[PDB]
Formats: sequence, structure tokens, C-alpha cells
Amino acid sequence: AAQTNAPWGLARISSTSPGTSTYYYDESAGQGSCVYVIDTGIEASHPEFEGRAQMVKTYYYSSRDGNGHGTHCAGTVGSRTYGVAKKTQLFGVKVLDDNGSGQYSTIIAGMDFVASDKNNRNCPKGVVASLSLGGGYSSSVNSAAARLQSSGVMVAVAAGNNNADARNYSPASEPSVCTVGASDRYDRRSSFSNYGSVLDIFGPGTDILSTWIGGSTRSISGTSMATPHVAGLAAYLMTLGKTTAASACRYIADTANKGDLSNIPFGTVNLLAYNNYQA
Amino acid sequence: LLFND
Ligand SMILES: [Ca+2]
Repeated sequence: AAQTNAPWGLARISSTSPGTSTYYYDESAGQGSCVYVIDTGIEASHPEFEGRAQMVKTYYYSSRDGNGHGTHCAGTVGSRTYGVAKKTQLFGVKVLDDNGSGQYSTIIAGMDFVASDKNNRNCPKGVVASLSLGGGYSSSVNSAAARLQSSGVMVAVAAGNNNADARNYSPASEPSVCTVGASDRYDRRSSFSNYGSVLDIFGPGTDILSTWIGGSTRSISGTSMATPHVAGLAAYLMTLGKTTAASACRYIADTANKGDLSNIPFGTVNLLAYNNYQA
Repeated sequence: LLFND
């Protein structure tokens, strides 16, 4: 399948070179997989989700996304127009408030929740969790991410936007999950992206168009935007049977575009997520 | 510029 005039990030993950505008992908499109977006929530009623999104848990007064961040990230995973895996099932877990903040205890609870909840859902091709959030180092937060991964969920987390070594941030610094940095449309490391030996992979993160609240769209930037590209790619690859939750991060790194990025500090991987689609 | 870590 091909989507013409796609958002640049979708085109980038299906090409070996920058500058293209068509997103090429297998029609299976992640059908049969499930992705939990752990964030400010998801505006499930947005037409772009086609009834494939559902809120399953909130830690606040409402399950509504009053911020937009979660809806944007969810759109990059699996909306019709802006998504990588256009037929996946999305589940929203609201661990961040409408200002985009949240306590570590709540974020941990949300991870533990997904590890259990996935056992109540029909996701025959596998389960992914996308965490576009983080803060200063916490061994407890790292442990929660490690448990989630251990339970059989492909965990993708943002590296962070401090232009610093991600070793000092969580859950970015947990080695067992897939830690995602951001790149721009000219194949440079995004100016705000964290880096360091704990990164596993880069994905598009600057000027990413996706869904927003009130049935709208907008372009924003961050490692928060790169993370759902990788999460969606994992769901997509799982549905194709190329990899499993335990090994998807490694498979994505193995099959990545290598050496294409500029402004990567020595010691950080130069690997850009790539779907290897051949018609 | 954050949309985060
Ligand atoms: Ca890792």
C-alpha cells in the first residue's frame, strides 16, 4: 500500500533516504495488535481513529484528554492519516493530568495496570506500550518499565528533550526497554534530543503532524513524537510475524537505516527506524 | 522546546 503526500516522518520510516513524500506499507497495517498509549489520554471520538481507540483507565477525575499530547502520540501510532500502524487497536491510560504532569507513583501504577490488563484483551499479534514521558532518574520508575517489558509487552520510551545523556532520566535509562531519540527531516539529530549509550534507536521527532483534541490536527516536536513512530512500527512488524514483543527493539535496530544521521555524539547509535517494505 | 522526555 502507499499513502501519497504523507507526513514526512511516515515517509521517512519507509525509505532509505530523506526527502520522500510517500509512505509505503503492508496492507495488514498492524491489524490484530494492540498499543497502550500511557499519557494524558486519547480523544477516542476523533474521526481519525475510526472507532479503534478506547480509554481503559484514568488516574484522574475524567478519562478525557484535556491536553492534546496523548491524542497526538496516539495519532502517530495508529490514526488513519497520521499513523504508522493504521489498523491497530489503541488503548488509552491517563497517567498524566491535563497540564501534562504526573507523579511517579501514578506512572508506575499505570505501567503495572497495563501488564495485567493486557490479559483481558484480544491482541493475537502482540502488545506494545508507548511512553512519551519521563523525568529525573528513579530506580522505581525504571523497575516498573522493566516489569512491563518482562510481562510480554514491547515497551517504547522517550529519550527526553534536554540535549543531555539519557542516563540521568527515567524511564529512558532502563536498559531493557526501547529508548527512542528524535531526528528531523534533514536526518539531523533533533536539537533537543537526548543521546547516550542507552538509546536504542532514533525516529522522526521534529515537526510531526498528528491528531489533536477537538477533532483537530497540529504539528509539534519532541522525543515524544519519535516514540510512537517506533511503537507503531513494532505493532506493524509483530502483525507481519517478523518479530515478537521480547525482541522487537533489537529487530528494529538490526534492520534500521545505519549511519544516515548527523550530529550524533560518539557513543550513541546512528540507527533510524525503517520498515524495510518491498512491494 | 519540550514535548518530552
Ligand atoms: Ca534498551
